[PDB]
Amino acid sequence: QEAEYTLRLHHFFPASAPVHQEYFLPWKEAIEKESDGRLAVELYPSMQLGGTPPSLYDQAKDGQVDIIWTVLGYNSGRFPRAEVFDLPFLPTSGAATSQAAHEYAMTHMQDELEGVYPIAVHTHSPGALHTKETRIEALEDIEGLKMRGPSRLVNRYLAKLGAEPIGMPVAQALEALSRGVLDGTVIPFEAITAMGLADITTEHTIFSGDRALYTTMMIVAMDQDKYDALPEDLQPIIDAHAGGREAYRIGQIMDQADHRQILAIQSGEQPGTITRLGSEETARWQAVGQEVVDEWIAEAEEKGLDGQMLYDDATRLVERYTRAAAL
Ligand SMILES: [Mg+2]
Repeated sequence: QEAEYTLRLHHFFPASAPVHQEYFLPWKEAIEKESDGRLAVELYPSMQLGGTPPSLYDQAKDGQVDIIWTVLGYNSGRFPRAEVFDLPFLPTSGAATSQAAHEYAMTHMQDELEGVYPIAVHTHSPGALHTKETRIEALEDIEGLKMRGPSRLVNRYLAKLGAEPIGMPVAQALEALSRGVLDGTVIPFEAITAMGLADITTEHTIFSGDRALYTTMMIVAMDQDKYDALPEDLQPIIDAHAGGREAYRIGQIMDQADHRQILAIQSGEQPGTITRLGSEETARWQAVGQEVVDEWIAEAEEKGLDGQMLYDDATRLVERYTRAAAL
């Protein structure tokens, strides 16, 4: 059939992005086929419909476009309950942490996400430590390093570890590293390569055990008004391709992409070194992490949020979905 509704999906990443190739393309297919063509989905990567990434959330909410994919934290401070997912050593895999974020958001973020229909609230694959020169084999080795963290809480963690955290827009990264304003940065492996950093930051440190350094919360968000305008027999087609199992899948795609990057470095296909810290060393980093958690909880309480309850629920959910997947 001819399209009754055309859903324009807008995001910042290139069409070659794993999520675009492996999630949005099949999402588009399923929506179109299951609606018998009544729903068309048009994909616009690389900000091809205009603006910059901090404007995406409002582009969907305001109905300029129908669906967006974005980082909540691009509007820093806008989603204060979501920030719990930025804490050090909270996440496990992108897949399981994603499923946990979705459920957390459905429980706690109904007002924070008012006006969007959440196709998937998820996280990216957990990040790692990337430096030009310093092989980080112990906590002591990060002391004094100029490191760009990708969130407030990761920068706070960096400062507790004794690094000097430096805030700047993401586009300034490659160049601040090359200019020597920065020693390194904290981001996933897929982001290192896509940013043109794979030959600049050739030392990479990851950790032992069933928790990883950090992630942040992302969303595939539809204008609630557009969802509400769809007929009763088409809304369920969207519902069938929305929710926590979609979030899991997005996270898993991002996990697979980061794993391929690690394999490439380990094989020699890409240059550099991957250092994994042992268990006991990793515990020292987690102990510092716990200080950031405790500070976040206190600050949240001071502002009227039940921070302890939220942290406890985020961590409960991460454990739930990690265990379910391991089985
Ligand atoms: Mg709206």
